[PDB]
Amino acid sequence: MKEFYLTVEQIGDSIFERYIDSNGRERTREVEYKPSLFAHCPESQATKYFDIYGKPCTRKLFANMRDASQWIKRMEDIGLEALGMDDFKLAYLSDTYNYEIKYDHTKIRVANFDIEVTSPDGFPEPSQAKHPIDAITHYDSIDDRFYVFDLLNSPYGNVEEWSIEIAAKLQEQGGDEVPSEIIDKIIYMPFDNEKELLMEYLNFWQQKTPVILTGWNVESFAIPYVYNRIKNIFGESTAKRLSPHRKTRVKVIENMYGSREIITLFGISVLDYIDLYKKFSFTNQPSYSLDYISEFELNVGKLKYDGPISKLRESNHQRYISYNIIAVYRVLQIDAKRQFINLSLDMGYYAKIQIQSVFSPIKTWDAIIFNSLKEQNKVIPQGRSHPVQPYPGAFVKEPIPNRYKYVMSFDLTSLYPSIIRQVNISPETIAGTFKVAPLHDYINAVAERPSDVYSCSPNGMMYYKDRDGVVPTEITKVFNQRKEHKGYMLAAQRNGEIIKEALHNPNLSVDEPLDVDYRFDFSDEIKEKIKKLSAKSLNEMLFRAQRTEVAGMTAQINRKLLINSLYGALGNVWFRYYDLRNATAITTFGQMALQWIERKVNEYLNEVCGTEGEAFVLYGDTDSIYVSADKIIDKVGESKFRDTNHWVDFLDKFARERMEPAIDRGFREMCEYMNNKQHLMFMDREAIAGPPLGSKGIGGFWTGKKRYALNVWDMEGTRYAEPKLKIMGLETQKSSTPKAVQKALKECIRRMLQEGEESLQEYFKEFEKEFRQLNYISIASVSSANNIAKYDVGGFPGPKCPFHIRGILTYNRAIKGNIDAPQVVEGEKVYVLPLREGNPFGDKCIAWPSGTEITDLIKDDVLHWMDYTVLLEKTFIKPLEGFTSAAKLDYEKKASLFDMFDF
DNA sequence: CGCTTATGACAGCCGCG
DNA sequence: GCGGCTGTCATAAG
Ligand SMILES: O=[N+]([O-])c1ccc2c(ccn2[C@H]2C[C@H](O)[C@@H](COP(=O)(O)OP(=O)(O)OP(=O)(O)O)O2)c1
Ligand SMILES: [Mg+2]
Repeated sequence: MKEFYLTVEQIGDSIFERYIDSNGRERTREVEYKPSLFAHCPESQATKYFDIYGKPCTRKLFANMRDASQWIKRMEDIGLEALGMDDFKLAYLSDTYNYEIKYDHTKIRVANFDIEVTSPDGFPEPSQAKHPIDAITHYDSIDDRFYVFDLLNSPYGNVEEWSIEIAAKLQEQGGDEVPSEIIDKIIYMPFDNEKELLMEYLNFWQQKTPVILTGWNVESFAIPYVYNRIKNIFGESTAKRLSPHRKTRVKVIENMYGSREIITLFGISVLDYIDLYKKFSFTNQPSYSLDYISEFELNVGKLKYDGPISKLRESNHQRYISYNIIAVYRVLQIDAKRQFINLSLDMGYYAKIQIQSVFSPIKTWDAIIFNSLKEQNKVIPQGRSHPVQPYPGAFVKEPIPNRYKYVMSFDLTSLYPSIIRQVNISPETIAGTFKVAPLHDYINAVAERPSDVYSCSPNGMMYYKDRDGVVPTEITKVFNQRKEHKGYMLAAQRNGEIIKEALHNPNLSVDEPLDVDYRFDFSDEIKEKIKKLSAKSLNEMLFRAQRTEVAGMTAQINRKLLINSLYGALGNVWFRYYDLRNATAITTFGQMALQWIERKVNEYLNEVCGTEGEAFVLYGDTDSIYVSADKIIDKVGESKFRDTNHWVDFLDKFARERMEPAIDRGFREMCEYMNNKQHLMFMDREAIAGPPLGSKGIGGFWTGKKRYALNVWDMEGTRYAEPKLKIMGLETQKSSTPKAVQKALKECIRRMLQEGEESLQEYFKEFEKEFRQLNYISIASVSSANNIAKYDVGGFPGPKCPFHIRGILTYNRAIKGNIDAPQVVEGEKVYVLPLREGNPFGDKCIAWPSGTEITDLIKDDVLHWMDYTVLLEKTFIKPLEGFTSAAKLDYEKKASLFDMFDF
């Protein structure tokens, strides 16, 4: 196999690398790296090296990296450009591995761990680490074993060993329900003193040193605490044994209240799963506790225990240890579904960066671009400093608030990257400028053609057509990858819908799930072989089909992020290729393209229809058009379709067979007009929306910008057995809405779109008749706790103090004194509830840490003073009234004046 | 060491016989 | 003591 790296670091004058060798063994190196930077030199000098603008450079070899950095600052102390790759880690990798990296994951040691700390006086701060570590579970990627480190004796009590035979039993038999799949993979190790325990962990750590270190919340807790606990007991020197090269950096990002520690272990790449999730899940959550994410992702109930967590070790040591084991396991199960560690590995090696740099789009692209240039012997510019400056972005159409019965939508495929490609926008391909007309002229085809020789954006920039730019080229690679994985995702989605209507009646039979790849459309044979399978066999395939969709979704949506992030970096001041002439060339172009095709669509439909001046496009956001399909149905008359599924097929045909050909013509005209390299504006048909036939439902509605709802029958080719609701921007999609109100409002919209006026009023009445009965958590709002300190003012609301922050302050007053009570942490999410006049807390609202239940200290008082009437009014009634007004419905029953002749 | 556009819940202030 | 507006903040749609 080819050689590949693990972790690279720079410690002084040397580079420390871990890597896999010729055969597959892990090694280490200390390379006194001699780097090469560049300087501009006279044209008269013959050379091999040129920068991106063509101007000639001379290479400078350095004795060491320390002299190399000295030279750079000396070059700016004088005012001359210091060219080349200033991050020597990246250059060193580029030198050593001057080829495309293939890697074997079975060789990479990925470690998942979690620790436990008993603490009778509140949450144990990693800074101090004053309380003892009584348990650690440590999963090893290569051994495939769960290493358990128990502690039997502690100043907070002494306990007998943990039983593997009891942990395996169901919780209904008084066991723990540690899953069977791992019962044979646990390695148990009891310890009689903490020193003995921690001492063993490090020797263990030494023989099995993690390359990739993951786990739940390990950056903020586990790592700092095992580092600091060891520090307090064995001294700072012994702690450094956590780092393969014995170097660690400590970062005290101390809050306005308490301390906060971030340790950096050199030679290890830490990827906290909480961070991976936040970056790659594309889901804003009300809580980020492991129990919450597990329930959400896996449908597995919480790890139940009696009494306070602090005394769980004392009360029930068996459960304690078992729950530590399961906690590590859940992260593994989530990852098995989300593929975030795999995703991180692909990107990190593709760009030749430190794996933990996957979180930075600026770094990832800087490297990709850097390497791409290096192979053509090109020299990269110096990273200048720039002042932060707002610049114009996309165009969003102002829609007339209303209902819309039949709607059809179209969306441009990676609009911003395609603009980059079409127009050939790159730092070194800048040709010149032209004098700009008002954008409407360009939209209306009125303005004079900008150039007949270069590639033009309506912001006044010109580009060469003759060559290829690094940006357009490198962006096309990741885009093609994204296009691939989107095809599988859409396939398994289409596949799933075939399995989903196939359990409208499964055969009573005993068989086995078919052996197929869900990444592809089922062939006519297997399509026919499906409905011949059983419920138990279909529920298995359905689940697998969705597993592959989930995994394909991950792969696609994140490649889409990275390519949109290249445009983003162009508009970021720390990016080497920061250039607002390029950033605005993109957005201005998009503003034009969207409005151009709006005009053009309104034309082809006026003609095809017969009428004149009709606005068919009701809405648009950035690169999307929403088309009023009503008048196109009128031509065929309302009643001429046997069932719902007929007007969907018809419209899908009218779109693909008629509209898209018209669109494709409309854009190449724009292409000619802007004289671009290659026509790359393709509109993919998205949604088909409307009510069921013979139903009083309304189909869809808009309330404003970014806020609308639609009843969708086909999304991007995928035909649904059951119609799904496309809901955007409304409260049902916000993580700040209470969970019960999310569901209730989703039901109101479904009854509005699919069934009609009457159906709505029925659900409204019953819900508010039952609202008082719901679990308080399910009807609490959610907000994030930012800048608590700013409005603190002795524990009372200061000037301009936000509502949720107010709730936080009133919470802190009530719990003051009792140090065991859960503290509210800066930056984290909180539950918020309104309070009734003259309550014991002496303020109008309370807030506590989210994902949790409130402490028995105040729990009953607050539950007892909850303001159900305000809660229902603001979280539920106002939003509904919002939807209703736009839909022009009632949800109630107004002054009938029929009231008199009732009965 | 590292994107803009937009809505809504609130605070605060202002006019209002 | 309520609506209109501006600004801060949380959070969505791209
Ligand atoms: O820096 N960012 O993080 C960033 C920058 C720009 C971004 C986005 C998210 C969207 N855009 C811009 C650039 C996109 O091309 C355009 C429209 O987005 P979209 O949701 O329609 O998806 P596309 O990127 O067009 O691709 P798709 O339509 O095939 O999904 O809106 C994110
Ligand atoms: Mg798009």
